[PDB]
Amino acid sequence: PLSVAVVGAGPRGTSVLERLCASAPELLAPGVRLTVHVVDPAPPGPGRVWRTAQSEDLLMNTVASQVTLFTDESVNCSGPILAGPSLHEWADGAIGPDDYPTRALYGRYLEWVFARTLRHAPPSVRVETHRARAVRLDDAADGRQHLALDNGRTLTGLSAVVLAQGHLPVRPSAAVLRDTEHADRHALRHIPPANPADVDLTVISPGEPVLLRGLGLNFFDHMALLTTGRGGTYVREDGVLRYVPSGREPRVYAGSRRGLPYQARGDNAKGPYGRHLPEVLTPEAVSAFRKRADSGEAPDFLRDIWPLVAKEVETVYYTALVRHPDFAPRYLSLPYGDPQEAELLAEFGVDADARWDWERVSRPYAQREFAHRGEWRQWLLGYLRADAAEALRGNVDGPLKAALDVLRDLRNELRLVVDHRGLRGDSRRDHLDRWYTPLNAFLSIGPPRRRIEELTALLEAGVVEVLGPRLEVTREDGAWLARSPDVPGSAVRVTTLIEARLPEPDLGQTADALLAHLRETGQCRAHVVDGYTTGGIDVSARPYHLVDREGVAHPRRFAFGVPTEGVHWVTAAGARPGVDSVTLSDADAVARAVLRVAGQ
Ligand SMILES: Cc1cc2nc3c(=O)[nH]c(=O)nc-3n(C[C@H](O)[C@H](O)[C@H](O)COP(=O)(O)OP(=O)(O)OC[C@H]3O[C@@H](n4cnc5c(N)ncnc54)[C@H](O)[C@@H]3O)c2cc1C
Ligand SMILES: NC(=O)c1ccc[n+]([C@@H]2O[C@H](COP(=O)([O-])OP(=O)(O)OC[C@H]3O[C@@H](n4cnc5c(N)ncnc54)[C@H](OP(=O)(O)O)[C@@H]3O)[C@@H](O)[C@H]2O)c1
Ligand SMILES: N[C@@H](CC(=O)O)C(=O)O
Ligand SMILES: N[C@@H](CC(=O)O)C(=O)O
Ligand SMILES: O=C(O)CC[N+](=O)[O-]
Repeated sequence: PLSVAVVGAGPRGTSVLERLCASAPELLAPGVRLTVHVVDPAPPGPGRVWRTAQSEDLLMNTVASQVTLFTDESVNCSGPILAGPSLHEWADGAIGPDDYPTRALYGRYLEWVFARTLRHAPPSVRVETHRARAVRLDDAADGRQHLALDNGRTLTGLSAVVLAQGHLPVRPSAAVLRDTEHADRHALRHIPPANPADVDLTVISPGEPVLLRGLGLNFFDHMALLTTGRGGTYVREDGVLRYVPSGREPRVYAGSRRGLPYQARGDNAKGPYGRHLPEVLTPEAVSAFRKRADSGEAPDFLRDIWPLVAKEVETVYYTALVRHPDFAPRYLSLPYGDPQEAELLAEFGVDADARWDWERVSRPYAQREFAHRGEWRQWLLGYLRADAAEALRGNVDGPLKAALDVLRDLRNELRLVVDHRGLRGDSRRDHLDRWYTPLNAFLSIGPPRRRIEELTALLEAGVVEVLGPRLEVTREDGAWLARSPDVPGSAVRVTTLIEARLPEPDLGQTADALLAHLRETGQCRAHVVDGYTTGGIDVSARPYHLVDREGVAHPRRFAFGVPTEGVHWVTAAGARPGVDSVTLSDADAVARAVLRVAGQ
């Protein structure tokens, strides 16, 4: 009887299984039975990231109304549209549409979507689940696939295998190994990169000096786990938050290279489905870029794409600032950086001090010097208060946060420009991966406003200190020494060093046994763009056949999501409703390819 396997039962594997069930009546012949084997060491639907047994202190970064695992009539795919509830609709008044759910609540939605998919399965499809890791994949003698699980079971005779493996562990860097050894010699705690939900922070004591190395979304999780996760609470008075200490908190120090907590997301005013529709990086502009990459002269990100992104953002900022119907048609007719930009702005009442400045938004401390810790702290509090107040105006009427939310909305169009070798390799390396991607995350993949208002109260209470720009950490007898070379008096000896970031996708350093096996035996390879090696596993165009060391696309193997980062840009994002989600149309295309390779 026919069999297939899905490796990974997080959102992407669950979505493949829902799309398999949707198309199986059209693409399997009458009377044919298909067994789908679903393999995850975590209960299926939520997988490891969204498991319901995690701490309720940890939040999503997406509003509840924009979280779904179901296709909708906007989605351009070949399988049938099967409407279901968003997290907000399913949650039955437990959460507001513009509020941020707990990660455990998304888990409970995902466990229910999985149980519902088994209830709605057509009679041609039997699902079998396996609480296990897959550790080897091989060709059988007839060309069907063998999948070996770490519980000693082997699945044989498979017509197809889908790898939906998401956020995988990585072997520690040389720096992470030196710091782990230093912790062993001096009885310290070193916590390497990980989902904050997976780390044991109960080993940190009250009053202990702790460095969070990182100021991004992992930082905001550890900030919550070491405060409200230890009996801390907040109270609001005259608009303004105050932190109420439990006495169990450590002394929290934090820093990074840029030295700033990530920007607050503007409060959502676009509803469940609202997206900035591009007027500079248009589908017409994107088609022309894809035509040049196709004919072998790929665009340069900095020369050719960045000026369109910059114009897109600046136009939205100025349009929200000027609020006159005639302004934007006149501004959009001007080329990016033309001298008439400045003169048109002056004519609509915009002074030189309200003008966009990419250098200031990137490093807003760089005009000034800091004489001691105290001057850094007062500057930083002023900066975070202004950030929270811009975010309260929302992502439609607030000019700054409307403009930075363009960067979140444009990801669809940037993916179509840069994915599948749409850039030259040297531009991919030096412009996208080393400059745009980290700036973009700082500006547009930051926390809810509430997290910036909490951090500000923690800074006022002295429970958190941010050390300052260009964080330096050195190993000493009995501690690490952390300082900012831009903030005199910032030096502090800590006894816990937390690397507050996730492992990035890296096939070359993977700690997954299955991909290490495929890499050693020449059955997968790193995606390469003109001599630049990315961290991504190489796949064909949709429906994403796995490509072997010699460049051969496998007919029975497909890989989908985070492990393809390099082929694809910003894979670490769920489906949104009403916007022709590529995550949903990719799941549908992968499911239909699996059913066609089985259904011969
Ligand atoms: C901490 C964190 C917070 C996030 N917050 C948000 C957010 O707020 N909003 C948002 O849109 N996105 C968020 N994301 C992005 C995330 O990438 C997606 O939401 C989504 O989880 C990706 O789904 P996936 O199935 O590709 O990967 P994952 O959710 O990582 O699921 C992969 C699954 O595959 C399993 N697996 C891997 N290897 C094997 C193997 N060899 N055998 C068997 N099973 C295997 C794992 O156990 C895991 O269950 C977040 C990610 C993380 C890590
Ligand atoms: N709340 C949530 O839902 C949540 C929680 C956690 C994770 N996530 C998901 O996971 C993704 C990654 O989160 P993240 O916190 O890893 O990344 P992130 O949000 O981009 O923050 C990474 C931080 O680490 C610093 N940094 C990065 N690489 C470093 C390195 N090699 N050495 C030292 N410092 C380094 C960066 O600051 P500099 O930039 O100056 O170095 C930055 O402060 C998010 O984008 C999101 O998709 C979401
Ligand atoms: N339209 C086909 C595949 C394709 O040719 O794109 C499908 O039915 O899935
Ligand atoms: N995944 C996209 C939206 C979509 O599903 O196309 C995002 O980055 O938020
Ligand atoms: O420069 C920016 O990014 C914002 C414009 N401003 O003057 O606030």
